[PDB]
Amino acid sequence: VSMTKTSVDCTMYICGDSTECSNLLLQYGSFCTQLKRALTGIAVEQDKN
Amino acid sequence: DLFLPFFSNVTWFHAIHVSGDNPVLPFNDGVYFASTEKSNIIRGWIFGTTLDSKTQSLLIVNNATNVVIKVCEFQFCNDPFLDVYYHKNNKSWMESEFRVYSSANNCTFEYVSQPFLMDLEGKQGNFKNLREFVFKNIDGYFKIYSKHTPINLGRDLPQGFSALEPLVDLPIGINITRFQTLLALHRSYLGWTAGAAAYYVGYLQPRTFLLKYNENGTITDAVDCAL
Amino acid sequence: IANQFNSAIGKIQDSLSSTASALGKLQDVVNHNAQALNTLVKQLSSKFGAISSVLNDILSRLDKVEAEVQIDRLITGRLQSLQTYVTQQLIRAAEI
Amino acid sequence: NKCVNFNFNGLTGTGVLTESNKKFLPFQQFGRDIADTTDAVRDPQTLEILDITPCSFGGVSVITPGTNTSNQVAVLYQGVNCTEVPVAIHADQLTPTWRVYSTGSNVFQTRAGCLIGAEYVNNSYECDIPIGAGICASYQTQTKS
Amino acid sequence: DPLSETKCTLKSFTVEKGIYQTSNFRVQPTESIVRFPNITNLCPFDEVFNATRFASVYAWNRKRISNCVADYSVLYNFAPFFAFKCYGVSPTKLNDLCFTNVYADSFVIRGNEVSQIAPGQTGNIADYNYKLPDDFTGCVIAWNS
Amino acid sequence: VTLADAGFIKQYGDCLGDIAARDLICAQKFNGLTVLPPLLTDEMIAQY
Ligand SMILES: *[C@@H]1O[C@H](CO)[C@@H](O[C@@H]2O[C@H](CO)[C@@H](O[C@H]3O[C@H](CO)[C@@H](O)[C@H](O)[C@@H]3O)[C@H](O)[C@H]2NC(C)=O)[C@H](O)[C@H]1NC(C)=O
Ligand SMILES: *[C@@H]1O[C@H](CO)[C@@H](O[C@@H]2O[C@H](CO)[C@@H](O[C@H]3O[C@H](CO)[C@@H](O)[C@H](O)[C@@H]3O)[C@H](O)[C@H]2NC(C)=O)[C@H](O)[C@H]1NC(C)=O
Ligand SMILES: *[C@@H]1O[C@H](CO)[C@@H](O[C@@H]2O[C@H](CO)[C@@H](O[C@H]3O[C@H](CO)[C@@H](O)[C@H](O)[C@@H]3O)[C@H](O)[C@H]2NC(C)=O)[C@H](O)[C@H]1NC(C)=O
Ligand SMILES: *[C@@H]1O[C@H](CO)[C@@H](O[C@@H]2O[C@H](CO)[C@@H](O)[C@H](O)[C@H]2NC(C)=O)[C@H](O)[C@H]1NC(C)=O
Ligand SMILES: *[C@@H]1O[C@H](CO)[C@@H](O[C@@H]2O[C@H](CO)[C@@H](O)[C@H](O)[C@H]2NC(C)=O)[C@H](O)[C@H]1NC(C)=O
Ligand SMILES: *[C@@H]1O[C@H](CO)[C@@H](O)[C@H](O)[C@H]1NC(C)=O
Ligand SMILES: *[C@@H]1O[C@H](CO)[C@@H](O)[C@H](O)[C@H]1NC(C)=O
Ligand SMILES: *[C@@H]1O[C@H](CO)[C@@H](O)[C@H](O)[C@H]1NC(C)=O
Ligand SMILES: *[C@@H]1O[C@H](CO)[C@@H](O)[C@H](O)[C@H]1NC(C)=O
Ligand SMILES: *[C@@H]1O[C@H](CO)[C@@H](O)[C@H](O)[C@H]1NC(C)=O
Repeated sequence: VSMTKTSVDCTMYICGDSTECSNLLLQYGSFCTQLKRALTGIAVEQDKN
Repeated sequence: DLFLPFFSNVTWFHAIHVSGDNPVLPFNDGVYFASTEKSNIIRGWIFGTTLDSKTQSLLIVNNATNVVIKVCEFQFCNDPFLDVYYHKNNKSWMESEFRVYSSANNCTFEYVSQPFLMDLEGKQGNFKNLREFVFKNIDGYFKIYSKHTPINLGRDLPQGFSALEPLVDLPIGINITRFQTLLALHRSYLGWTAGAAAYYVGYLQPRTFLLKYNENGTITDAVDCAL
Repeated sequence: IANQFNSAIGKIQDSLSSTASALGKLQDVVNHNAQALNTLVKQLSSKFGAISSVLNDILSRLDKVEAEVQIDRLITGRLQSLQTYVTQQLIRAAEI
Repeated sequence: NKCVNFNFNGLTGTGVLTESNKKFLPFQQFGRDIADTTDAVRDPQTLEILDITPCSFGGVSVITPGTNTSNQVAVLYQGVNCTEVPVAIHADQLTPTWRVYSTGSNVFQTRAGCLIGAEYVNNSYECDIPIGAGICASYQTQTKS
Repeated sequence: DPLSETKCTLKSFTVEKGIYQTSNFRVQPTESIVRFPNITNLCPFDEVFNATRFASVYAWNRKRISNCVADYSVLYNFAPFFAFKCYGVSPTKLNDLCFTNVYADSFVIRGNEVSQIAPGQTGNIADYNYKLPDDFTGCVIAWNS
Repeated sequence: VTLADAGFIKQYGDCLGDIAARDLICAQKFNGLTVLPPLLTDEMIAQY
């Protein structure tokens, strides 16, 4: 009926709290927000199901 | 990395001096070497490309305490071995002459180190003990790993598990192609004195293994992925 | 009819008490969501052509112009690892 | 037991250091995890093995009625025990600069996380905003007395 | 405040009723800790650069550096050096950083052939005298002598 | 059916020390991967 909800800190997964990695990651724009949104979409659906 | 393949065909050598034949071994990729001999009759090794002073070569000699390692244009003898005997002028036991080589020419590297791999704590009544070594030569660096384990008298090289810890490392900076091992013959003056020396050799190969670390962080099992 | 039903419910308890894998359709969902996160955390070890996968090694050993071409490989590969995980989870979520 | 930047033999990083239960073999300097990152180290001055654990962290979620309905909000520290929010007080530096929620007085432990700025009430209602683990939150007048 | 954090997370000046995931909190490092081995003598490598004569390149001389403080700056201030070319490290980091085994390979070269000391090159020095790996970690230093 | 996490509180005392050597959930959590709890508890589903 459902599966485990998951949330990801995109920033912490890609960059291990490096600030210069985080400043490079901003060159890629909205992809981290798209991932977060998509996972939030999946997670909210498990309760709906 | 570079391992002894599982269930692989190892050579088992018996050597004996017989009181009143032993051609040089190849050394390709690296060597697993193992022995179970009592009374320290097996000591050390030669490794080299030519062994006759035309090019540099490696010598390792153990004795009753500490090791010497030397890298040199040695002219080795066709039978290199170590003698230790009672010298009456010193009233004690030591080596007479370095009958492993006819000459040592201009050597390039000289090294000395801790004894390693003694017999059991206070010895025991012929319950046995296996000593195991790995010798590897990569990027001009010569790496030594070893272990020993007590073994009950089923048979030597028993089924079970134990991994070799690294023990010594040295950048000999030379080609290796062949090798030999030094016996300690007892040579009791009243002349010579016979003794046997059993040892196993098994060359390693470039291989992938899956290693099972237990919660203590020791390799308690492995799979040879090409067996 | 009651005795047949009462014995048929009895066989459900016996079947669920004896057999290992009858709930495989639910355990497979747990196993796939666990395998996917273990896979995603494995891809942190991957170098993607950088000198190390460990971000702190690069920042211990390089300076702020040649470090960046290492860090950018790791960003590129890790961002692809998340885009793969999230696509696989969006596809799984449609099956669920 | 405190969050620090560390450097062991050039191995820079950030974490809390702790007495490990790990029996390193004498030839080993570093111990490592499934993500290929160092999680234990042998101190080079006194030969003891330290666990490294990353300094405490978590997701944050903000619970709001409509902005046209109110400007007041509640904050969920997701996956956090509320006894660790007394460590998340801005006495040392934290990522969220808005310390004011940390004033508490109405702090509540949900199994989803520590929930702050929302008062827990016994009388159940339909789920308005879902917090998780059976808890929901709503904006309304509470005047039972 | 946490409402303003949602407004920037949503890029909207009005936020409708809901629960919104925002920037993850982290406890920051309280202080900086360094642990190197408490060995004290300055490295003997100055005695190689100041030698009466260097090795010939067909027999290039390799020296172990061990158990010592590698303060490279006072060495770079002992003699003018024409090159520095570090490959696996940046020269600025060499103070903050520790080493497992350090070997100086030392010899004399015509200025033309210094071009072949770079990793993976080809030419008489690199082909037959002295081949460092195409992936070696270290620095090449040279000066007209 | 035996679960790998259910999204409930880990008090950080759970995560440090020995458990990170034996439970993968910690490696996951220390890399920003979080299992969230369901809105209805198993008691709340048993009621329905
Ligand atoms: C095992 O064999 C080793 C040699 O293969 C041997 O090492 C040698 O030990 C002696 C005594 O310590 C040293 O002799 C020198 O001692 C001082 C040095 O200042 C001088 O008074 C002497 O005249 C002499 O030069 C040797 O130098 C040393 N050889 C090496 C290569 O270091 C071990 O002692 C042997 N072990 C046992 C238990 O006998
Ligand atoms: C990993 O290393 C551990 C430490 O050496 C080891 O734990 C030790 O295990 C032995 C054998 O079970 C215990 O020996 C005692 O066992 C019982 C009492 O618990 C008695 O009947 C015995 O006579 C004996 O006193 C040690 O006490 C125990 N040590 C500790 C600190 O727990 C683990 O077993 C090792 N891991 C593996 C996989 O074996
Ligand atoms: C329709 O199917 C029924 C089975 O689902 C069947 O009921 C079974 O009938 C037999 C007897 O014919 C019973 O067997 C027992 O009978 C007595 C004890 O009561 C003993 O002498 C026997 O050794 C044996 O224990 C079954 O217990 C009974 N099963 C159930 C669930 O009641 C009907 O007889 C069938 N009817 C027709 C018309 O075919
Ligand atoms: C070790 O062996 C011999 C003898 O010491 C050395 O050969 C001599 O080398 C010098 C210097 O190049 C020449 O002047 C002689 O003419 C050489 N003698 C012969 C007979 O050829 C050899 O160079 C030494 N090697 C090392 C590494 O020291
Ligand atoms: C939040 O963390 C604290 C510890 O910081 C937990 O308190 C412990 O709880 C157990 C069980 O009741 C007691 O045996 C301990 O003595 C308590 N320790 C302290 C220092 O008070 C608390 O239970 C945790 N809460 C949740 C919801 O997990
Ligand atoms: C090992 O190889 C030799 C040939 O080199 C062969 O005579 C011997 O029987 C082999 N033994 C096994 C167990 O394969
Ligand atoms: C620091 O150096 C001194 C002098 O050699 C030594 O006694 C001490 O043991 C060293 N410190 C530690 C923690 O070992
Ligand atoms: C906000 O609430 C008021 C009533 O308080 C309502 O009239 C208005 O239409 C609402 N606006 C929005 C954007 O929800
Ligand atoms: C809920 O009711 C109990 C008495 O049944 C009371 O002790 C408790 O204080 C109430 N909860 C709150 C949040 O006050
Ligand atoms: C080089 O070493 C000698 C001692 O052998 C010393 O006198 C000299 O001062 C050193 N060179 C410099 C530039 O200090």
